Amino acid sequence: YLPPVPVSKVVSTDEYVARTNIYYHAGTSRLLAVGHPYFPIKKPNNNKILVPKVSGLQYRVFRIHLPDPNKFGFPDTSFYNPDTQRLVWACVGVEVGRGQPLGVGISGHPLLNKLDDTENASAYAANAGVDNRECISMDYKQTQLCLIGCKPPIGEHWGKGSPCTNVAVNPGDCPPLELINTVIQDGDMVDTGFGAMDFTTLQANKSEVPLDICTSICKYPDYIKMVSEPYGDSLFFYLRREQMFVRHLFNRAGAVGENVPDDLYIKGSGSTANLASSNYFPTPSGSMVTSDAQIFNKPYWLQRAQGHNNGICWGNQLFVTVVDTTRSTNMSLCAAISTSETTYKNTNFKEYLRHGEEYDLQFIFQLCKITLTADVMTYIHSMNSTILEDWNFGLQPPPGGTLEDTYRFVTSQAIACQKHTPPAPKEDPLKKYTFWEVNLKEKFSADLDQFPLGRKFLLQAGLKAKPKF
Amino acid sequence: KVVSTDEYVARTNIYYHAGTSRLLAVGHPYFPIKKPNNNKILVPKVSGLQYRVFRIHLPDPNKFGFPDTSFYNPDTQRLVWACVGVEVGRGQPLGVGISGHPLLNKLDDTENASAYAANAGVDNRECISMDYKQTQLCLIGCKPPIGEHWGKGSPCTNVAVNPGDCPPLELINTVIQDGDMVDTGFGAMDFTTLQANKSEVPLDICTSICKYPDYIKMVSEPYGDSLFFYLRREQMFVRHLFNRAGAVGENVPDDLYIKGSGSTANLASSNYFPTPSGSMVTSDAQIFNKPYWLQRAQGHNNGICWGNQLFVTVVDTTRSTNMSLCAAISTSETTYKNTNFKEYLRHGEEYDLQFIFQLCKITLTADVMTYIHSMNSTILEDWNFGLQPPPGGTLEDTYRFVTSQAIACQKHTPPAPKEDPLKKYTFWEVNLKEKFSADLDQFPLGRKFLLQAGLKAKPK
Amino acid sequence: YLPPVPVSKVVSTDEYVARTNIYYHAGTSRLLAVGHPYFPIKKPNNNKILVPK
Repeated sequence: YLPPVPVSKVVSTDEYVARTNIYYHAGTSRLLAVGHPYFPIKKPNNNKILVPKVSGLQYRVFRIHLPDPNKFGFPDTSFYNPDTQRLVWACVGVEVGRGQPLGVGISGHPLLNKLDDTENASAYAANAGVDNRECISMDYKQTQLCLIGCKPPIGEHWGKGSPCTNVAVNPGDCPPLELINTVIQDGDMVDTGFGAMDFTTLQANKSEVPLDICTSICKYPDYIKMVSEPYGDSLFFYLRREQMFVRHLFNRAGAVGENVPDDLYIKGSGSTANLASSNYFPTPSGSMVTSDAQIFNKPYWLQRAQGHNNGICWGNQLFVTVVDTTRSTNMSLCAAISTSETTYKNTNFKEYLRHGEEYDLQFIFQLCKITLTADVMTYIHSMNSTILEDWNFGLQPPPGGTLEDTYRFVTSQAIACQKHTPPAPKEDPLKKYTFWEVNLKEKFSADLDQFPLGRKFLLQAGLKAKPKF
Repeated sequence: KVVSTDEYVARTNIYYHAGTSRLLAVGHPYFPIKKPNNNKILVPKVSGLQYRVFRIHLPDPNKFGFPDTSFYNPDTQRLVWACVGVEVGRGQPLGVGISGHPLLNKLDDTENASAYAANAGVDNRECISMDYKQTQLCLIGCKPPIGEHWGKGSPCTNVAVNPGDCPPLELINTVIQDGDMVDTGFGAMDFTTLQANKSEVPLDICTSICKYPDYIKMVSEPYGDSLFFYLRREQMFVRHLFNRAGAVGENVPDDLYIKGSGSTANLASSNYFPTPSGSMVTSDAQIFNKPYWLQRAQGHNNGICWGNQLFVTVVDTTRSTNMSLCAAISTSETTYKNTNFKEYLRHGEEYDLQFIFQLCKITLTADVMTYIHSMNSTILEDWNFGLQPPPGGTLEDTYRFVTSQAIACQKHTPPAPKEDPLKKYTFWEVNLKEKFSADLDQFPLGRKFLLQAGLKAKPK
Repeated sequence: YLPPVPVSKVVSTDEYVARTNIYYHAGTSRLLAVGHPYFPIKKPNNNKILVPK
């Protein structure tokens, strides 16, 4: 059993693609965002947000549009036929600026299910009352990551599905679990070390974790399935560093789901008449932060990636996703409602919390062309045909079929006839999925020398750009 | 006089690969679920602390005949895989579990006391949890893993043994399986056997025998095929210092010391146990999920593999975190009460494997027909040139039975589908057979090697 | 669009500059400073600083 030949066995893009002599760059001025860490702000009666909830622990999603090269002429355009061929951008090198002085922020919760210290106890604990929840906080696991590719990052999380039907679920049963892939959206939350899942559905208490994550589903990237892709065009590249260690050890307090079989221990008495809660959970503790482990503010250079794409960005479209813990510092300020009285009082001062956010992007690019034959056309048409649309061969145009001449009938609409609304803006299927946006379309330049970053590109390849006089 | 495999070995030029789907895995930290009256388990306790062991199931290469069969005689030789290469998927962000016991024998701290302790209530057991030795490992080779661990020795009849005496002492050396007990270094053994108390330890570690490799004897295989490879890494030390409280085994000679009185008359705990501290973690500490390689190994085996069959094992602390649920049997009431919340747990688990391989071809001489036959004959069992021409032509049909006069009534004989001898040993199993295929162009990884190869990538 | 040619070049200094054979050095003797960390010192009635912070 071979069994047959045709596969067709996806190939290295670098086969048919050709690299040009020309490079460009453009970059944003910069980006900044302000928001409150813990919850968003809205008018109490209204649903309209007064202030957006923002914190470092929110993921960042950057979508970047490029103008069509093939709209864009050249100083000398003769070197190719624009008819028989196309032009496509390629991404050689990338940078992430981050400017904040580095420092750690933090979160907590006013009410948290807890028993007491498990580390050292002179005597057995007390009786469980109602609601012993306390106000305690902790630091999240320190982390850095970066993500690059033309297809959105694929997330995964734990989640609840439908139990197979034999036993009718009664209230209080253990809901079965499901592993679920999904697209990644902005504002979503890093793991705290509690794992990607839905607290909202799976945690009823709503008090089991600090605020920020209670609402949403923390998610985490699966390199496997992602990297698994046949085209690899999800992500062609990435880096990561993170670390954690223990600090404290506590107990849940609540109704016991199940008791250990006795045979695993021996009956107590008196103080030991009853068994304390079995539960335990750690308190994650971030560590010493260093300037070194910083992965940013340093250039990157790509040639070969695990995927067959080499820096190809189809559809003038490009994705970057990055998350940092290091700048999480939260400044806190105070306003005085009364400036007169000279006796200090806790009454006079309201408190507010805001968090700074600092990004920048600068992207190298390379220029490339594509010859057309059928095998060509075929091969693409297999991969993603939508791509074709924005290109023009030729169209197909329709060997794939034609519209039957929509009915246009002259009516004031006051005639007894139906509505008609002139159609078709939508170019993005993913418009369902919101996230942070930037447009570059205008910013390109053809001379590296003028930019801080680029000259390194030169330096890496040397080669005086020819400023002689 | 064992020799390298590759003495006789005859290579191919040719390679295939497979990689799993992945690993779907989960389950409860502490103990498995079953109907209370019953022994029938609802749901497994699942832990990292359960030893992590997986094993290989593959087609005979000789099964596939070739577009070009030409190059060899199937008969005058055999045709035998080698492993070229290996990779594990390991995907979870890394995590912390942690534990201890709700009852514990302890007296108290050592370090800090302003005064000697008070009197001992009986059954003073307490609830504390701990961390662990911080560790990963990976284990690579074809013969069964076997852990060696303590035992209670054999009391000979010389000393008449007295109620409560010391069990004599042993190291036990015994086959490894999946889902077995990591140590924190509390001794490689079963207290459940070897500790009366049953109040001494983390529940989980109450269960069963801590186990740890024997390189040395696995080092000591004649062929070194249990594994030809592994890696081993960890970090830890102690956190705190705490006294047990229990009836005296034995006491200290006075000459070693001086005498107190009153308060000071009375014995300070000789029961002394530390409280460990497992450390911080880092990305860089990750050993996982990276191109994994050999050529030469300590053993004669190089990729020398049998039954189309191999054993795989690895362990990691790093991800040990679970997560629980707060189950509100009533959502109705809007005012808070601890009442309403049951709690459940499982530990979700994940992996994958992608591995590169070669085949090799083997002609036949006595050495061949013997040295391994010598070494082990089980493969030529699997081959047909083990011979055995038999006798035995004839018998008699007699029919029919149903006639109700009675000729002896008959045959029992499925009897021996049984082939895995060690089959009663029970542990994880992975059949791979038909996942193989040619080109790493298609296969997400070892084209890593193919670039590590290089070689021109071939046209279209 | 096509990008126009309305620009200069701003150039590496090493273009027009010329390096010589000669070198020199000088350095301070040393610097010394003393002060109070937490606040500056001044005469209570005056605004004139008694000690620099």
